[PDB]
Amino acid sequence: MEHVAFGSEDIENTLAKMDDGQLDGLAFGAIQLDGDGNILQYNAAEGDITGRDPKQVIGKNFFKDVAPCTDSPEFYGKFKEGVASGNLNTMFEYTFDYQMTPTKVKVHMKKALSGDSYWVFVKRV
Repeated sequence: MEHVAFGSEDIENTLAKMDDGQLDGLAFGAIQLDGDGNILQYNAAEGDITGRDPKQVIGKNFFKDVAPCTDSPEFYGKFKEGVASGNLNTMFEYTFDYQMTPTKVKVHMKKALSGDSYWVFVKRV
């Protein structure tokens, strides 16, 4: 398993090295999104939490298509503010409940070291 702690001060740095295969080895959920909210990466652990099939959601829009319960000021609101701003680093609790058993999680969003992309990291609380 890949040894990275949820909420770590340098997380963008550590995941920078990591291929889709290395992302699957994390203890928590990880999704890589572009600036428009399209899914670029989606790990096994996020899969175990939500029930989505990872390979199948890559290419879809997280806010419109996959996860419309996050299309809210308290989630997407903050995302788009971070993208406009070019800086983003926030952690909050949320409940995921679209076509699934409602599941409370801790959500951490952060700008990646790349370019114009963004991470969403998820764990159970």
